[PDB]
Amino acid sequence: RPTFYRQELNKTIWEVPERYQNLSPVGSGSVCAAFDTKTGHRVAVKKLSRPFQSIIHAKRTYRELRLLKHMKHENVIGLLDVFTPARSLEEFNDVYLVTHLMGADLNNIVKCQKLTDDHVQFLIYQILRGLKYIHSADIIHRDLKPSNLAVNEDCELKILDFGATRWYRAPEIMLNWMHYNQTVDIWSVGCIMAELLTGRTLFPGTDHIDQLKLILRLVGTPGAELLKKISSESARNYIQSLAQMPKMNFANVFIGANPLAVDLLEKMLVLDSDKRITAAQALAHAYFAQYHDPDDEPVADPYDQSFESRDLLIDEWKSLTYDEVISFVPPP
Ligand SMILES: CC(C)(C)c1cc(NC(=O)Nc2ccc3ccccc3c2)n(CC(=O)N2CCS(=O)(=O)CC2)n1
Ligand SMILES: CCCCCCCCO[C@@H]1O[C@H](CO)[C@@H](O)[C@H](O)[C@H]1O
Repeated sequence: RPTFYRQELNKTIWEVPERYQNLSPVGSGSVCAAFDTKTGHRVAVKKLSRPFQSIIHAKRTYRELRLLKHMKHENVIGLLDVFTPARSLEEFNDVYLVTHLMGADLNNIVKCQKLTDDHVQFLIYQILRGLKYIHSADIIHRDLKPSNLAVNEDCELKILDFGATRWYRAPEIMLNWMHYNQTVDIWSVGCIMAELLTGRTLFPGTDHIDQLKLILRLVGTPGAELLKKISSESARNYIQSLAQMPKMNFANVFIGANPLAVDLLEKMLVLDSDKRITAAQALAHAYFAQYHDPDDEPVADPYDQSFESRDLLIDEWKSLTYDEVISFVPPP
């Protein structure tokens, strides 16, 4: 067991192994940049806020640790370390997670640099590659957006979740549909890719209802085949309130873009989630010919999510969380 030290940062206490130096705030968990002396690389340290305050917080904490411990892929956040100051389960109250520091998020990149068609292919490729992995663990991101995409100076990318979001959100989540297939994240990729292509937000909605009106203007009112799958008597009427919008031709909308990019966008921004391209299918799309490698798009180990159906006591979640801190094995 390491020796820890205490530092006060923006009224927050931080007790970290000495391994980690130069803690320096990044925003409010709360997150600090730090320098890892055992590697001479810079890292990001997240202190979980109030990990065990309620049963629900406790199950969230356990959910995060289990997920981050499972994710082992180049385009997805991974765990370099997980620690606690506690010497014992009785003392256990704080969890810290450690991962690679990345320099910038995709928003930053898009704002001060017009990307070439090659850049869009590499960036979107990598998002689909991490997504193929995450989806293969039967996980749904649900909040994919540029601020959740960490990008290095070689334009290499990792998917994570820091925790308007509405701009990249599938229309079924904003109509609280409740089922949700993994292609809600594919919706998000089409929004992001459209924005990499034009330099502009595709659906900059003012609020919830503006968001939907903007979506329907591009992709049109639900066609007969979609209207047929909507079980909810209520929803059906609410939809057939909205103005009878035609689907726009995307070739006309993204005027000077690679015709392969347009075609992929048509296959991502489909109202019907059953008709949306999957991440694995998209990786086979001709727009990615220069990057696609079917022997290097790995899938995840089976992921035991049986905890999700469990309603347990705070201290049981806490004990489970503590077990997982103990059993952690850092990467090579
Ligand atoms: C694999 C994917 C889907 C992409 C992923 C990664 C993360 N979470 C994450 O990225 N944690 C972070 C973020 C910044 C960090 C910065 C420094 C160090 C560690 C850091 C850990 N989530 C969300 C999550 O864990 N829960 C579970 C808990 S919840 O409250 O249910 C919300 C979703 N999903
Ligand atoms: C007016 C706004 C129309 C929103 C249409 C969103 C329909 C998305 O697609 C629907 O996704 C569900 C998964 O959650 C599936 O159960 C349905 O089979 C599928 O058609």
